[PDB]
Amino acid sequence: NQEDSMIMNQSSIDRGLFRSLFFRSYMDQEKKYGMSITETFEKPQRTNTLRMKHGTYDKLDDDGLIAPGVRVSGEDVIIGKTTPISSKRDASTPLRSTENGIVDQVLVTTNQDGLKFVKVRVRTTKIPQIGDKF
Amino acid sequence: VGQQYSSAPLRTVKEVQFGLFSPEEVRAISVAKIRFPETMDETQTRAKIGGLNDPRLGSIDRNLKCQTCQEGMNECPGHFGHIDLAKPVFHVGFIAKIKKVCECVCMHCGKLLLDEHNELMRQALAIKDSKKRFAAIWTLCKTKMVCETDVPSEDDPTQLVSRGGCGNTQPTIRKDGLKLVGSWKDEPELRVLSTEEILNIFKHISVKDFTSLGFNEVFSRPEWMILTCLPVPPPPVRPSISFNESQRGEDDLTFKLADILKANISLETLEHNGAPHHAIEEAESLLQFHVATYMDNDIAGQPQALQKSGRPVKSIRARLKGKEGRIRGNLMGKRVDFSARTVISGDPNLELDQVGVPKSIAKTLTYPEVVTPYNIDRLTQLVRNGPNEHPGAKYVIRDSGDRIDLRYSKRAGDIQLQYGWKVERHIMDNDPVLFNRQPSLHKMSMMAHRVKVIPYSTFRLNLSVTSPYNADFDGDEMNLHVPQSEETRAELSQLCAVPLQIVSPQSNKPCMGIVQDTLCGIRKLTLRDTFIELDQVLNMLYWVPDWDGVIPTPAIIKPKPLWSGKQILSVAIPNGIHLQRFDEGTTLLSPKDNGMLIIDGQIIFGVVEKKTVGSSNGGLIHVVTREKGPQVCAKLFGNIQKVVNFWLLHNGFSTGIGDTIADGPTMREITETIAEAKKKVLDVTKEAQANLLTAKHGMTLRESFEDNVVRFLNEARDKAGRLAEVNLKDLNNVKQMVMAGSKGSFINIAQMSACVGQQSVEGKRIAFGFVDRTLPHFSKDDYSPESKGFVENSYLRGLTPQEFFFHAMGGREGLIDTAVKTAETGYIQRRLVKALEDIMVHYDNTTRNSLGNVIQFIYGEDGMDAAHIEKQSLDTIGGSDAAFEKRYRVDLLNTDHTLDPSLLESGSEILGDLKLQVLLDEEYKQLVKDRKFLREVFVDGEANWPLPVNIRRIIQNAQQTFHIDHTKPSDLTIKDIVLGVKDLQENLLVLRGKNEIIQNAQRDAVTLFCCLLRSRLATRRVLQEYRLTKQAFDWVLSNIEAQFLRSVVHPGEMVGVLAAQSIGEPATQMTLNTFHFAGVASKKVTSGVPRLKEILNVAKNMKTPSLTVYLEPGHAADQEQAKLIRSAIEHTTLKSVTIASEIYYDPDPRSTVIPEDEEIIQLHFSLQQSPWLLRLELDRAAMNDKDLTMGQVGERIKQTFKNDLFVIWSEDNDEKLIIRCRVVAEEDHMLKKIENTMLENITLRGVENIERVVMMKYDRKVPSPTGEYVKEPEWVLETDGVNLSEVMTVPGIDPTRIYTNSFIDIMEVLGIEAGRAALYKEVYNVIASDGSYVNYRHMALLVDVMTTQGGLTSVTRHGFNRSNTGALMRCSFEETVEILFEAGASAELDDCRGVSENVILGQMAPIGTGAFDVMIDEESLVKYMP
Amino acid sequence: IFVYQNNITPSAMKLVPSIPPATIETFNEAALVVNITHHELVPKHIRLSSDEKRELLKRYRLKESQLPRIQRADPVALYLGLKRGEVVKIIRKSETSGRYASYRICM
Amino acid sequence: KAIPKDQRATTPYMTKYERARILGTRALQISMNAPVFVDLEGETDPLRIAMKELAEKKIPLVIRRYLPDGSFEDWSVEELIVDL
Ligand SMILES: [Mg+2]
Ligand SMILES: [Zn+2]
Ligand SMILES: [Zn+2]
Repeated sequence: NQEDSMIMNQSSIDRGLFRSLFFRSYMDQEKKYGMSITETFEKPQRTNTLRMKHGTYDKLDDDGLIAPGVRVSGEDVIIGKTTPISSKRDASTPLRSTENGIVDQVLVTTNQDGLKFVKVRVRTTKIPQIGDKF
Repeated sequence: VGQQYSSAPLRTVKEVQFGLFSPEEVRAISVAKIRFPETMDETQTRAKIGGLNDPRLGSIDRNLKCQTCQEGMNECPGHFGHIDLAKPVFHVGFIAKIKKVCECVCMHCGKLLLDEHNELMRQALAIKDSKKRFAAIWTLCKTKMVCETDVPSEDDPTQLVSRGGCGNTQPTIRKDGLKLVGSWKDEPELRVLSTEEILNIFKHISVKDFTSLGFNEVFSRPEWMILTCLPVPPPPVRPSISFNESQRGEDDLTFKLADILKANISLETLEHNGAPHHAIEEAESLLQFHVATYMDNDIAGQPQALQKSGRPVKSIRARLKGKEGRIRGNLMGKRVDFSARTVISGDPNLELDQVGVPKSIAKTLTYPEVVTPYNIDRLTQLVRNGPNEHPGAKYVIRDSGDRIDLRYSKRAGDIQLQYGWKVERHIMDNDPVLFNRQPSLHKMSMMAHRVKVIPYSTFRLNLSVTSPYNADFDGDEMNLHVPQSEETRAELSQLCAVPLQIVSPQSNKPCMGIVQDTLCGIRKLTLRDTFIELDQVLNMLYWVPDWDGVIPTPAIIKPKPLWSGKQILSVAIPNGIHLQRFDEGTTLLSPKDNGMLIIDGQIIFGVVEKKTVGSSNGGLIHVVTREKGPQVCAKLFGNIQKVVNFWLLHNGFSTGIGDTIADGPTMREITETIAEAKKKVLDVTKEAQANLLTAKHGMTLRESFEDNVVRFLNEARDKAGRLAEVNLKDLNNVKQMVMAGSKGSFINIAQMSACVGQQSVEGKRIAFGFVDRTLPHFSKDDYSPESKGFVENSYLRGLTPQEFFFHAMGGREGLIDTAVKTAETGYIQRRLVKALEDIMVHYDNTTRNSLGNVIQFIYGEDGMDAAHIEKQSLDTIGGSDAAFEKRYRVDLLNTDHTLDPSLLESGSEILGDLKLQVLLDEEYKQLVKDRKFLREVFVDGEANWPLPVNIRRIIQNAQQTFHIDHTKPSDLTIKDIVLGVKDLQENLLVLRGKNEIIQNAQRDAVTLFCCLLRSRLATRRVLQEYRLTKQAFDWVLSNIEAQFLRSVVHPGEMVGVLAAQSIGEPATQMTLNTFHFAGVASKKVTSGVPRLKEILNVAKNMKTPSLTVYLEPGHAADQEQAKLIRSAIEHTTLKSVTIASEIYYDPDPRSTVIPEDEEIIQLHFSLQQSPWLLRLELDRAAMNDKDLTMGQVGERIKQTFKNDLFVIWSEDNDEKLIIRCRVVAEEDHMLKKIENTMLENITLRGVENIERVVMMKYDRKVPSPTGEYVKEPEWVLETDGVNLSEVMTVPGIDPTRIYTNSFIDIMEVLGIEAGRAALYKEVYNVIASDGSYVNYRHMALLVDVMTTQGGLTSVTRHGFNRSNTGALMRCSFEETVEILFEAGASAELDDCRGVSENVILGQMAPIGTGAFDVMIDEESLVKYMP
Repeated sequence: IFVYQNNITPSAMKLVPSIPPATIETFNEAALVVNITHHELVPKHIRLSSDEKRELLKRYRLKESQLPRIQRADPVALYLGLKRGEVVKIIRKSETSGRYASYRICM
Repeated sequence: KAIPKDQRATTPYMTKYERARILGTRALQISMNAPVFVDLEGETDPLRIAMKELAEKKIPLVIRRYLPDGSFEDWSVEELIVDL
């Protein structure tokens, strides 16, 4: 407990003491180009480009997003997106390299210009651990 | 590094030859014709045009191609391409010189403007230093503005000799934008100087003319400051950024070039087509602009050359410019691999040198080990273990130079290691690491540690190593770097290891203590009242890892056998330890259990706490470290800690409100003690509202009022508390933490349980922001305490609205002079450091810098290492001539002055020997000659000084190490003592040389020491004081010869930096803009950081320029004698003594229309002019303060204008002193010019500049006739303006003890060497007001650095960073690009001897470890085999 | 050695360096009024024969320039009238070690 | 410039920086699979081995001490007195 640092009874830590929730939330849109060329929310794989990510796309559905229940972790993908360039370059968005948790709520909406808009929210639970500040 | 072997030989950089690119080379080097401005698209086709970036240069697309050079991307430094400009240009940075040069040479024939003929010239043409031999030649030619055809030779000024022809007038020149314009004269002729011409001229400048001017025939001709062929830097310099394919994002630089190229073409095309003569120079400027704005973009010629979107642009220069840029941002500090960082915490279970790393990291950081028979087994083991199990690895590497990703690679589990292979493995317990906390300004901010892999994600360290890092566990992130070679980890192990750091050089004392629990507890455990029974006594014993496994016989046995806290704790203290203390009432039976005795490692008596076990000098640690070894020490903390901590865990310790509530009566007793202090104020309140208050030297009545009130309330707090402090029983936790000193001061007690106190802002208690009052809850003009900000309640009762509010204003203060202090602090800290980098003790024991220049011919003037020094006393100095004799005097020829045989063995058979009284006396006449020497040095009388070899202890050991008895007599021949102590000094060699010069400097660096030596090893001392025996003695001599020899300094120690650090460290903690004097204006003096700024800066206009002057010998206590001189110095002007000036209309010089004036006139006529009178009444009171007499006054006025203005004046007896006078075509007007000329240019008595001056009664200490040192006070005057030169030549002062805090002057007057003395003296103080010690040597070094050179070289861009030091080194401070420019300009050459020089070339810098080379003696390599 | 009172004509002074070997110096009166060299802070300097120097160097492996310098116009440099080259041996008192040799060339 | 074994002037002792580099330098070499002139009483750590190679002063090295002016003095680890 010496010099500004305490001893916290673990037992109570377990009984729920100081447990916190933590929600983050990525977001992407289907950029458009007046000369008709649109990005898209699909689950690609090889097919010319090769330019993808190391992450495991296998957690995505077919619309390019993940669904609640899922349990994301390392650099897994969270959003599938492709840009037609002159044709498979990724624009998908991985879960922040250092985090990990459970998706919690997603949502697709339209963005004025009639673009597809998504907002993925991955929730995690953090428990009073040693390095933690109080 | 860079992979792939190359026949090429491998060498290091030795010199750095800065030069300038001759167009011819630019082309030569170039590989790209670089014609087109476009990037690629061969009409869209992806690749690169043989135009810009790669018409052969480096490449992109991961393609070998680079003119076959292949090697591609990584392993290929681009190549330079060129780009022929259509018309020559200026070099943004060189415009400066290109100009000045012209000013130094006339056009047309282009030649110097001052040959050997003009004399003032010669004197320049000799100064060897192309840097000044220039700004000199220029100062002499900016004036000549005609190319003289003939000048008088060395003979008759009648005969004219010719040199170079054409006198075509030279034009003066001015800088407009990026062009040069000059005028010719009769109504000027303004024409622009075409670059095409300037160039020409330069081209025509002579060889000897180059050189004469700061230039070089080979590397940098001036003709090359004008760009003709532009070198085009390759890709790696201006790399793009690809977003896969079809998406390219190029670099700014690539763009400018483009524009430069564009601009260029559009220009050329204009000289081969319809060339509208002067419509071209309209685009020639565009080139110049770009070609200029490309290298620099932060000019005075406003146009920022923005790039669409408002983006400024990144000028090449912009890249090197300090902090966050090339030189200071990538080279002097890099980000690095094999680094870690997390939150830290305390582990009362680790050793001092250890650092608990969490596994997570261990598994991520790798130490590349080499496969060797010693390891193969254990190594392969890891490899197999994979990179996920802890004790494992994560890469293996073969001789073929190729990585094996143990986390993949099919043959993961396979693999048979090989002799010569390497295995990047996981960091394992006990690997040496470089732990550290920022910010780093201390050697002790980065210490090596023993790794110790552990669970959970926080770096773990030992409490007692908290302060060196100065860290708390409030979420403090620390770093960590992992060594990489075997030699590297050795530099951390044998040098930067925590235990090796226990004694701090910048305070010659321990820098690591014992805190909180451990400390607060080791005391509770010590008390006599603390007894421990069996069961526990054991567990403790056990806890101590070195316990000889011998249950120690119980202090008590009688009915129940017990052990004393002291007893077992003692088990933690090794054997051979000896420590004597004596606090206050201490008497080898210390009733209060004060002080402390520790013998053969056993606490004999006395309560252990801070003083004994803290970072104090002669503390337990200091000893052990010096007596047993760094090792033994570190290992000591542990034990204590473990033992203690454990006992505490079970005795328990707390804190609570109960510790802040004091005895009911002591509360009232305080209340009234406060009230009484209110009236003692109220009294002085009306007694000042009734004008009955003595102004007091305290200046200003009001100012003098406060100083009494404040002083009255404070006096009450401190004391109101002194009540609670003594009423808080010896069982009050708070007090206990205080006693043990673990935490808390008695103040903290007051402010909690007695009374907070009076708040403050700049000194003056709470002011009147609220028009004549504090808070709108107050009645105007209320000066009572409860309104000027006095918090009467204790933190326990709790402030009131008002109290609370003021209190705030009060605290919130620090939080500010911390927001600003922090801003300047940093800068100081760096400069010092950047100034003394290169300073290290060389092998001759000199102390030089990167050049060779000495700066101490002996580090600290004594060649001792700060680590080995303490406050020992010089017994010889202090004391009366009476006692001194009763101590060191031995007379073998005298019943009453000979060594009583009960001491020496051969005592009685001595009394008389005349051959010994020759020595016995040689000794005395010496301790004597000494006494005098010292008093001529340490005038103050001060006897305690920092000196290597603690001899007080060395003997205390010699004492109980031979169990000497104070009963039986010695056995030493008196020849033994004296003749030995004499041989001892013969061996305390500090320098070694085989010649005189040196062997003489030796005797010097040794002096101050021996005196202590002889002071201690006095024949009368040695026997009657400490009963030493031949043995003991001969021992004591042995250690000293060593402990000394070890105390020396090691030829390597980068002291420069050390010094630096040690001043900035404390510099940083200095308070800011405080002034404790404020509240007594006029006695205001500059102190603190702003002052220190003032110094290092070598500022002229100092805020406080005072200068203290002492009287002449005798004339001392002569009170009156004082003013007598005051008025003989303090500048006095008529204006100071006048009370008015009036112009009257009196036409009758034989009667004044004024009554009161009659009597006067009548007198000056018994014993032409003008009718306009000017009458000056004077102040009587002002004619005594500074003695004066009407006569004198006017008398002066008269000899001021002389024969042309009639003057008169009353007599010293008239109730009204006066001065009438008239002039002698507008009389009024002229009789007003003489109205001023009479007030401000007229002096009376005194010296100019020196306004106010005052008297003070200082307490000087001086040689009593009897010998003792005594306080013989003296009066002295302190100026308040300064003009030494003359206040010195005044009678009555001792122009030997005069002193101006403005060393800047004391240098001009008295002479450099004394200057230094002042300098150092001033500095010492700045730092010493915080009560911050800093071993002489450091400040000493700093000071010495500033001086040397010639006078006062400041610690700033304008100073030390201009010296004869090589480029890059200076390049690394404030002026970076600028510097470099004027480097390759004057063909600089770099030694590459200065740290920075190397750190920039990534080479091993000559520093400690690098202060020498190592070698293999094949001949000694043979004899090493059986 | 010439001791003027209020000043010398700039027409005059420019005649000193016109008769070598012999050398001339110039001091104002108000200057010599007090001997600075007697000042608490100023410690005794000393001239060194063109041999005691060719030695000092040799024995310290010093290059003329690496030596601490004193201003030609330095009060004490004048009081002992040094020349571009002569070296002085500043010997002061030290709280580290009673005495402390030191030197200074003359620029 | 070169200095005779005589006319020697420097410290007769070993600068910690000297030792530490030697020690390091040696150990490095040892682990470089270099000949070890002492009986490894069962030591497997190049440093530890070097430290022994040193306390028996059987380390084939010569420290060349350079002087401000360029000349140097060569000292062998056999000679150099290791106190510390
Ligand atoms: Mg903090
Ligand atoms: Zn290439
Ligand atoms: Zn000319």
